[PDB]
Amino acid sequence: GAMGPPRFIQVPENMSIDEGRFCRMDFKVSGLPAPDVSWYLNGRTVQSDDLHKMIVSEKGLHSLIFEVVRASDAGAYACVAKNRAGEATFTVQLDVLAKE
Repeated sequence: GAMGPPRFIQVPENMSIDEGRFCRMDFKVSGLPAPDVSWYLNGRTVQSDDLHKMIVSEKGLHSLIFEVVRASDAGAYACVAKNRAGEATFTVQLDVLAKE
């Protein structure tokens, strides 16, 4: 039937995580058709990998995971969601608590 752009629903708060733990971020996302999504940190891009996993449910929930976080991963993360009808953009901070 009808379709439309991605929009805001819910974003995570500024996290603070002990060095070497598992952690995750979870962004609710609602647009039709299902948007393409890209990621950033401090003004440059972030690709996915085996420790930096990226998945999105058809139920409208995008997840961004850290298998083993390190002090160099700290900063302002962002992402952008795009479909044929429009664009939306989201931001969060990560304060990685070192153990030196």
